[PDB]
Amino acid sequence: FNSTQKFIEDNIEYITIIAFAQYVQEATFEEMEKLVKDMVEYKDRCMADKTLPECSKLPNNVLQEKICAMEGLPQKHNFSHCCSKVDAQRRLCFFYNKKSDVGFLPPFPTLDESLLNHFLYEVARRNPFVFAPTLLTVAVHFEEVAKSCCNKVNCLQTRAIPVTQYLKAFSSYQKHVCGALLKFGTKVVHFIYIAILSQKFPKIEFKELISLVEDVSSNYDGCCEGDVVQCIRDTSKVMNHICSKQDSISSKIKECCEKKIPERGQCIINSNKDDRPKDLSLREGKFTDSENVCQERDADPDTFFAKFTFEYSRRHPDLSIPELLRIVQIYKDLLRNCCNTENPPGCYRYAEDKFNETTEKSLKMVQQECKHFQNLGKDGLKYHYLIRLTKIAPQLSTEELVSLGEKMVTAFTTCCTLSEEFACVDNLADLVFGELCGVNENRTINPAVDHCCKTNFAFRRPCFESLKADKTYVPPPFSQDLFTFHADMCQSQNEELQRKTDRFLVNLVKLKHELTDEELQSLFTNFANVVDKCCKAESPEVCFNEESPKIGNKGENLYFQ
Ligand SMILES: *[C@@H]1O[C@H](CO)[C@@H](O[C@@H]2O[C@H](CO)[C@@H](O[C@@H]3O[C@H](CO)[C@@H](O)[C@H](O)[C@@H]3O)[C@H](O)[C@H]2NC(C)=O)[C@H](O)[C@H]1NC(C)=O
Ligand SMILES: *[C@@H]1O[C@H](CO)[C@@H](O[C@@H]2O[C@H](CO)[C@@H](O)[C@H](O)[C@H]2NC(C)=O)[C@H](O)[C@H]1NC(C)=O
Ligand SMILES: [Cl-]
Ligand SMILES: [Cl-]
Repeated sequence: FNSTQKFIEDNIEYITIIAFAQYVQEATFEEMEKLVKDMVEYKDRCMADKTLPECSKLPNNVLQEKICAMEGLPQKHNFSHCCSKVDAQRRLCFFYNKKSDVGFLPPFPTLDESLLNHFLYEVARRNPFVFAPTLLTVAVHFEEVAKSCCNKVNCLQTRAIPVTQYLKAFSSYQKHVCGALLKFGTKVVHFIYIAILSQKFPKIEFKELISLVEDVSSNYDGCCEGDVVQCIRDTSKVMNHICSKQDSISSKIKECCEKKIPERGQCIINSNKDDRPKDLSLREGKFTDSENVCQERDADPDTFFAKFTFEYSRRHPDLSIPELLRIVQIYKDLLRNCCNTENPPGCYRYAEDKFNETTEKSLKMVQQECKHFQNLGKDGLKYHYLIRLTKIAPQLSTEELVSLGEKMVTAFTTCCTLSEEFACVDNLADLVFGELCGVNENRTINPAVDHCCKTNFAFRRPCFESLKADKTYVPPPFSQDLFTFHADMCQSQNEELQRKTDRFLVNLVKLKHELTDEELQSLFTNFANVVDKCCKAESPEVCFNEESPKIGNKGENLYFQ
């Protein structure tokens, strides 16, 4: 508690900036400095004589009251609805005020302890759900990278790509878990963390595991709401707990546990899975071999299924978290049928065959996907996913479809060569569909997608992969200029030329949504061939208009279907 209390008081400036910038993404840096002043005053007035009326209140309620008391702010950035509520309803309104879609903001500025203040402000408002320990550790990595630049501005933009990659990996997992908490409730977060921690810390004992999962679950309730102070406290408490029982949890965290807040926690999260105990059997037979499974379930169902997840997950370090959860659900459903029959021990005896069956099906699928990646390359496989994604979710904006497609192919670029490609691919690919379904909102894309988002956490990815083209789709008009090529397209440009190509393909699939995937891929390759040839020509402009495939159908020139 007391080291954590010191850390919070010493970093109150950074923490205040994170909270306000995440909650009110439109607020300016000058307004951040206003709230920093008022929060530093609050800190001092509490240290000097704690016994005050305002010192008793929770730090998120205090922060939100002072945001709500700023002259004109609620109405200026459209959050007066939240200030007109109080307490839990206000806190909930502020959580709902966050926008994952940060297109409305400009590009990220070029920096040349105000540097950290500015970095934190600019990162936090663009990543409104990322937890504070992650963000404060990202900034410490930015200070080191900044300082290793003696064109020192362009030195900083390069070299920050690994820092940015560290941020997005963490926030992608945090958003997936928070999204799951909103849509499915705390029970599912518990089962996610039973699987994760059991897999990562296989020598841990069940009772200590369940204790640790309760701590992590409470950490997520605070962090997902956006309560930065509580998130720092609850995260420290998780890491204190792990480091105090270190030799009974993991032999891989020695160096981590010697570090300070908040690097300690990030090291632990990043650490490798601990090795399986020598004496750990290949299978725990009591879930299938015993004749008393149904009564053990009936004595305490949630604890019984938690124990199953623990015992299965620590023995299967090569399954993804979604695959473990699918296995839990299959075991649960098998016992729901079996335990009301005349001979329950009979049908549940071979549950491991159902488990092996689904695992084999999933592994085959990933093998096939990685073979397509090897055959086609990154871009080739990206175009296949852009077509499929646009077919099933054509109501999404083209920018979002392109982002989702880029994230989907990066799962394969990261995972396919590695040992244990199956776990890596399936874990990363699950995050992509998580992004699709929303963090702090229930999104309305189309009925079939909405059904996959909301019905079942563990079976979400395979639900989506079984969807056919959205036959409900009525496209808006598209202007001809979306499909025209300009002379600027003919140079060795950055990956904003790749984003232009991706946008073209997505818009094309929207326009021509009734064509087959093969016909769309053929039409797209026709356009690419024409750009390859016309970019070698003198005057590419005229070449494109006299060699491009027709997309319209005569008497229809500015606006297509
Ligand atoms: C379900 O699938 C699993 C694996 O996907 C099957 O596990 C295999 O079971 C056999 C015998 O039960 C294991 O044999 C052992 O192999 C090790 C090799 O290091 C050897 O040292 C031991 O003495 C022993 O012979 C085998 O390891 C294991 N396979 C794997 C990959 O772990 C299991 O048979 C399937 N269960 C059902 C009910 O279908
Ligand atoms: C988004 O969907 C979730 C999932 O149904 C909603 O959560 C439910 O909220 C009601 C009361 O409003 C509770 O009775 C349920 O227990 C909640 N379910 C779960 C699983 O937590 C949530 O209200 C929706 N949010 C919005 C803004 O529409
Ligand atoms: Cl975020
Ligand atoms: Cl920590």
